[PDB]
Amino acid sequence: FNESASIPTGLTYDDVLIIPQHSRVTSRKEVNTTTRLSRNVKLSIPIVASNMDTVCEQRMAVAMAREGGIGILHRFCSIEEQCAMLREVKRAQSFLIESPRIILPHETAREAWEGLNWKGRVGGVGCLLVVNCKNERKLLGIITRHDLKLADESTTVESLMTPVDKMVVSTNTSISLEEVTHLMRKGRTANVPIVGQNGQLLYLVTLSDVVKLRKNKQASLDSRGRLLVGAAVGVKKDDMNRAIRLVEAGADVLVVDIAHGHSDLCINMVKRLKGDPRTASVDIIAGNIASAEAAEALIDAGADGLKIGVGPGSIAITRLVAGAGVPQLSAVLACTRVARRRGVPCIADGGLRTSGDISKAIGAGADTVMLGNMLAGTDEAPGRVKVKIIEGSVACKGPVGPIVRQLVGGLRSGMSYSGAKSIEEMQRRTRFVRMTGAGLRE
Amino acid sequence: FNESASIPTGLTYDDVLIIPQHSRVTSRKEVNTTTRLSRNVKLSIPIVASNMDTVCEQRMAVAMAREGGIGILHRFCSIEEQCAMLREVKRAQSFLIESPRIILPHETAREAWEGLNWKGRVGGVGCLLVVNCKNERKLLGIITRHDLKLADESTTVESLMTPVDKMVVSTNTSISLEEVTHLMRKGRTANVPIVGQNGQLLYLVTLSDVVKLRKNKQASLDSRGRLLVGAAVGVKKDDMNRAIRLVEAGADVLVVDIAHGHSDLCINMVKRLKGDPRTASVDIIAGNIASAEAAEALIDAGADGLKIGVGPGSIAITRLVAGAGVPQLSAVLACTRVARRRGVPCIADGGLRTSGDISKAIGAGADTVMLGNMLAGTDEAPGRVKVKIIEGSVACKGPVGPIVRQLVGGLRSGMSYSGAKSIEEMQRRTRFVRMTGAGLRE
Amino acid sequence: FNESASIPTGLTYDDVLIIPQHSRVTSRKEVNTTTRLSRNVKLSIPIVASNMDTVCEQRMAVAMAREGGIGILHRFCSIEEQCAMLREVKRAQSFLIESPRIILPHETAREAWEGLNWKGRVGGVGCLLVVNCKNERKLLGIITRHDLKLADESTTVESLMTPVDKMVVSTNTSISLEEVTHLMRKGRTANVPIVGQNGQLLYLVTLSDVVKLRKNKQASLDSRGRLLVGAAVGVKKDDMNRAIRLVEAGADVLVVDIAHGHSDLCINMVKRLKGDPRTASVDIIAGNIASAEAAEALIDAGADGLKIGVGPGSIAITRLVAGAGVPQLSAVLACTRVARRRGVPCIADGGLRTSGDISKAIGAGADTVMLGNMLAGTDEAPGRVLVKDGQKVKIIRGMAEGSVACKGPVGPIVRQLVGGLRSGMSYSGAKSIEEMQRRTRFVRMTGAGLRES
Amino acid sequence: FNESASIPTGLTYDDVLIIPQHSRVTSRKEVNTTTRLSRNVKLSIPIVASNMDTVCEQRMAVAMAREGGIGILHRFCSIEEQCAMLREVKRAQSFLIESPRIILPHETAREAWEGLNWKGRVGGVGCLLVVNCKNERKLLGIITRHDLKLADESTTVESLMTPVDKMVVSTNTSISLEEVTHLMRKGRTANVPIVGQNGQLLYLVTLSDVVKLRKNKQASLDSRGRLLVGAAVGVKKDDMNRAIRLVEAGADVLVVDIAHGHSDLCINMVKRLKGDPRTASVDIIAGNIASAEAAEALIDAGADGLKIGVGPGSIAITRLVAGAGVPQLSAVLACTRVARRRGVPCIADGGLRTSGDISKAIGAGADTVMLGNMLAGTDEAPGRVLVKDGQKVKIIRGMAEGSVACKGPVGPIVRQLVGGLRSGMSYSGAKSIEEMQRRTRFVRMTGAGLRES
Repeated sequence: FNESASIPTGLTYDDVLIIPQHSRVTSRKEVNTTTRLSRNVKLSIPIVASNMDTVCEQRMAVAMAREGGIGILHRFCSIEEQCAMLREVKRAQSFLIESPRIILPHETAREAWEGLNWKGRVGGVGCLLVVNCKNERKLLGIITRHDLKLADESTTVESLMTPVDKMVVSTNTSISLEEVTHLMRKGRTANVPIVGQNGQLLYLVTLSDVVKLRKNKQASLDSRGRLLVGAAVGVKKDDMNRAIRLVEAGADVLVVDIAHGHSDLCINMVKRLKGDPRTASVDIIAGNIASAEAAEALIDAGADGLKIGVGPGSIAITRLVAGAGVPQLSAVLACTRVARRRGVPCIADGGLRTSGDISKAIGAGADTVMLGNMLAGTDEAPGRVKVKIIEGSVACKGPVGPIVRQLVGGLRSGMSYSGAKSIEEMQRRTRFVRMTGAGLRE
Repeated sequence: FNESASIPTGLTYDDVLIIPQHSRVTSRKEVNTTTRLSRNVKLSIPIVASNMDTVCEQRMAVAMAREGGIGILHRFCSIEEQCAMLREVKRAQSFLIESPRIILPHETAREAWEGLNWKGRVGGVGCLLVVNCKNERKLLGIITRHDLKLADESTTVESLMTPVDKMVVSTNTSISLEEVTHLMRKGRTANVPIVGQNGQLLYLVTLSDVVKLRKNKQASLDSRGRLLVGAAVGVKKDDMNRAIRLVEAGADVLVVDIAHGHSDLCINMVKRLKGDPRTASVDIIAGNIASAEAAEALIDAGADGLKIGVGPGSIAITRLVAGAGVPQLSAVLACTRVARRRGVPCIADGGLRTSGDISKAIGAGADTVMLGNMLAGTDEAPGRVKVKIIEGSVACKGPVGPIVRQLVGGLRSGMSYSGAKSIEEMQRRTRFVRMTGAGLRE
Repeated sequence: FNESASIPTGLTYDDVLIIPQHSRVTSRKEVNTTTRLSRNVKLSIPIVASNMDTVCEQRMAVAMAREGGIGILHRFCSIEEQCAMLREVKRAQSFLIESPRIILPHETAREAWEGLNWKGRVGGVGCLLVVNCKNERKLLGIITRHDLKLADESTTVESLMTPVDKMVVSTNTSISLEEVTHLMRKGRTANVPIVGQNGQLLYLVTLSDVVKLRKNKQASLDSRGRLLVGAAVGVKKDDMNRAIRLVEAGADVLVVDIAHGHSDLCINMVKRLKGDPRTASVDIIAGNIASAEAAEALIDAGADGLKIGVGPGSIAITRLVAGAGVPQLSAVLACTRVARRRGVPCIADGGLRTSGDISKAIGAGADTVMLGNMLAGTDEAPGRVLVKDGQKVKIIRGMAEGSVACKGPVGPIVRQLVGGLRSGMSYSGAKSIEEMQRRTRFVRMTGAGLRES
Repeated sequence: FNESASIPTGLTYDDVLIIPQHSRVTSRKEVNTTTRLSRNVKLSIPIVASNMDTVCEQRMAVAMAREGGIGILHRFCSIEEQCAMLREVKRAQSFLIESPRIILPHETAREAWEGLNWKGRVGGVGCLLVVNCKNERKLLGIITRHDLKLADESTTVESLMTPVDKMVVSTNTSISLEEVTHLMRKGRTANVPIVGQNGQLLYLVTLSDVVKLRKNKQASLDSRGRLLVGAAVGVKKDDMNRAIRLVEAGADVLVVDIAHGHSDLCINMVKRLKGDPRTASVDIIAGNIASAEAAEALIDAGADGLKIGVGPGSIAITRLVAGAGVPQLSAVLACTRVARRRGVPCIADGGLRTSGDISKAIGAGADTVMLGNMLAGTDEAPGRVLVKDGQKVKIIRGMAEGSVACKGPVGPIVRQLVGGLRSGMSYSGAKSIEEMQRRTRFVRMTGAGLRES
């Protein structure tokens, strides 16, 4: 039986462990996790939310950008709708509020407390702006939840409100975040409305937003201050149309995502996207591939990022229907040896379950990971809501935020076992060891 | 422990995956799946229905021939009965209908609707031929289901019927399919009865059959236009008698099927079958074998097709009772290296569960696959009927048709991962990679 | 402990069986099941589709009236929604199809299979009328699934169609069912389009609709030949609005439906509706009640039918939350004694689980039964069909959300229940619904005797 | 077999339903539920927190009196423990906070988030008063969670605080709720500290406490504005000690609580307490009973309320160990006939599982119901909360140990039960608790009829 032993043994994440190396690290938080998503796109955490229609739309995209990562919006929708999602991601970081909740001076405390829990936002609005007329919108005062805790249901909103003269107002529609933070701190207030010279209520700035924006400090932003976001396209005819309309809406990178990335359809597409001037303005990521040969071919075809993995995913029907694939650790080992030498970063899409699995991916040479099942069912994932249902039905996992922080925590910890202080070090310094059948079960 | 490491490691389908290779394919349907069942028997799809008494009798045999494959009728029955099955398979493609459902002009609409759902065919008959007398059978008219939807239960069939003069009739018992299709199209009708010069109702041709015959266009046919079909025989004394009576009935190939194909009983039999002139008119397939040595021996013994697999089947009691066998991927790898060089095609009988498993078999060198559990319980498999019971009891799987189409779809897709555009390419171009324990469980 | 000995014992359907009596019935369908829903509404079968939002909307009320009973549209919905529902019902016996599936001469046989199987109706359409322009709409021909069975996907429609000169046509937008039946026979065709003096496509009449209206000969109809359907209101100031518009929508009866009908709220609602001309034109059914006294009270208020049952509803939660009710069989025995002496029909609402339960309800005095649980989850019941684990279910979003198991179509179910009931009448020696009411005799079971069934 | 035919049949809550009667009620909250716990104690809602060690201690008795009923502190504890509990209850309506969370000018914003979220109370505190020394305690300012939202962890408190000259202050340690309400309005602040003539921090009053006392307008109060709470004793020589100290602790009623109250032990206990001035100053509730005779016996002994139920308690094991009891509904029907003819209220203790059960109990004659099982495992019930398998439970160590399933907060539960009961009153045609008692009519169910609910 000769032919039956030429066949190499491929390894997946669960086949190996990170051998512990000497660590000079002397600080729980001194490891740096900055990486590169593609050739000209750095990320502060190396986590990418997957372009699966059960994972990443606007909410997911915004959340991960803010945690310092990024999501790639799926393509299983219209072109218009995909850019609809995209255009919303770019507005997400605005601390200005058009159309804030208004109220008239002669309504009662019962109505004030009605409008404070309007079905518009979760938790309600934090205040109401007291205006003279719902079409004029001249600022007369402000009313918070506090101002109503001691008044009768049928009491004049005009009496409880803080009057506009006693308010901190601003007439500068292009006001900084630094300056509005100053006005909030200087006036011991949490609401700075923005008024025209006339007196009109143009915008509202509230301290919730100012706090949430000073918080997410590792956030991955573009040049114009908006949140980074990627979009996924196919290889068909109408897919070049989709790719133009997506860079219009504001895509920062485009990901071409076919099942078999080592194809002519993909190579041709990458060459196309990097060729036309309407789309070469953003980095072009290609996948999925699993061989070293595939890697050279796609970098050659002009690609700025590779996505690694032909069939290892939570929904890799590929191996049951086609019987194709590569165990994902080998696929990363083989594909990063090529793409590293050509300065091309790689996403390790597929097959990740633990944070420890993420250290394994990075140490095998990956620059980022694409997360699948691990994010489906989180608040910001799509699907009605304890369980979430989009067809599909996954249990609720909570907010994406603290799930990715513990995830980065694990990698940070995994890096320390490799004695690495940076993502590049993690890639170069990690040495693996295989386990057997009985080896995983402990 | 020296002797305990000379022993080679054998691989089964679930041990390996198809590594993805560059695919120049630029069309979802451009891969060709034609193959060869034996030396002088081509098939359009490489799927063979197994000679198990729970899988392939006349219904199964006809279905798979029509999908462009073939079944091999089992031998666990009489000789007469086996050719009974066979003689029926060869009549299956006739678009002529002897003894069509007749009715007399003076019966009522209630009786007309009775005879339309006679317990003879599923869904009923599509029409009734109105004749003057049940022994004479002179054509007076035709009555469809439509003609009765507006008539009272006790109404004259003679009034509702379309009269024979207003019908499209033909007097040509040897009429083409092309010509009868023309008469149906030219007369906007779906029934063309065939009458003697006298006036008698000899045959009926109906559009259901004409449609179903223009549909199954990849159908595997013999020279005389009948559907291909194979038969299985043993190696005993009465088995040579069975083999003569089977080529009489119309067998296109004979399969000798012993548990241990690498025997003298089999070699002797193959030599016998290829020797006698009553049986050398059809190709002779031999099995089952699992070693390269076995392959040479049986081609030498005059065989035109090899069946690969000593004990990997869904009911391979072989390994528990005798402890013999070979992991089926190695068995195919080793046995096709020999039989390819001698232009002899191989069936990869045993152990297939997914379509992906089928790509694996083809890529390991097989020319066709023999399907077992995957077809038991389909409509056209034997056994009363939700579950089917023949003793045995399997759940109902539906119609064989759409199960084999998705199956060929998977192989077609599996081929694309190998970068193959034809069965030969799939065999030559596929390169495998092994998975470990943890490697299959993702 | 005497205070506890003067509490009477109420009985429910599982406490009794019908004592068999001498049956002079031979022909198992010389048994009449017609009855009255209210004073001025007769039904062919005594089944009613309960006004629950998991049971009766457009499609259930249609099915139920075609089978010979009636459905009561629920009110857990806006007024506009309840009247829209009622309006769909009131036009489902029309055999004139407005705007039927068109197609133009130069499209392909591929473009035609696409048009025929598109789910315009549940299943699809059976022909496409061939016009020259989707606006002018002059009729040139007709194409049916059969014209396509022998052409490549690339063949034009003009190629395979039957031209208009060889179809049967009419210009009488007011054509009688007879008349069109006639043209379909005489011309041996299944489609008669109705065209304008010009030649434009105005309407299409298909054989299938003609064959429906010729079948369901038991269908519950109003004077204009439309399906009977009721609608439900409550007892708030706005339910008067709701009623008014439901009548203008064409409701045939209103059912005032509160969980405690023996109340001034309920009475005053019934008196309102009777005293307004915009609603007094239709029968007023009031409930729910469960004493003789309540019956007498709502009949005095004006009610044209009573709905019986405080408590026994399947997904009724009255018993647990409030601890109030009356076992249903006792309830029906008490109220209908009152209601028969004044000519007011009763609906026995709640707790029915088998046709034998329906037998017991009618035997105990009732004219009609309301079925919620037994009908929910059918084809024609509301809620979307979704597959899980090789089994089908229905999901009904927004309620008074949950998943009931798919029961198939309601027509066969309703026809067994009527058969079951006809069978039970034969045990009572009853050739009519009224006979069932007067003749039935009950015997009580202990818990043991229930296990024996 | 005659000896077995003269045994009467007692009924329990599942044997009956309330027969609906004519309801003249329109406004679903023109239904009064106030009632009497004993001769000289009225409650707004007829619910009582049973004196079981898995149900009523400090936090349950507070919640129950704020909701408008009362809790009975259990005695499975030392005397000191029972009086400590009662004392915590008697001071939970005080809006003066003694020793509130301090902090000194030179600490960090990190040192302040630490102080605000520390679980002084369940949730934390809302401000930290800024004093210069943890001993002298002169007030300099106030810091709230909002003052911190825009400063690095390393910023001083003096930096972000509001200085005392810009706060609203008072020096009246006797300030009225009105007065402080007034300063909170007029100064648009949520905190009014009370300081000394010097400037030391004496007390702090927060808006939240002011908003509580302005809400719970139904709270059960004593003459000094404190929550009503009862406490339980037994019938041993030392229970006299226990009672004496429980009264000096401020108990509002005592509940003598043995499993067989129709006994000289029980009677003699009731007579004792009435004849000692150190305890006769509060109402004496005696139980448990279950016959008319026992009622008459304890009323004669002096009892100001009776507790009904020998047996039906959830974790009562009387029936199995002793084989004694009376079905609860029969028990209540028997005793309250006696008790109404003498002006003594009754508590129906034991066996309640739904609001409809509460409806049946009041309808059968009772003035108040005791709930053990239904309240155990709530937020305010005793026992520690621990998580297992994605579900929360409570563990109550040392008993009369086990794990009950977390039910949430008791206020919503108590408010449904009252709603449920109000609903049941509407079936009885009852606009008051007494009306419920006089008007309710029962009907019996067989086992079958119970399944139908």
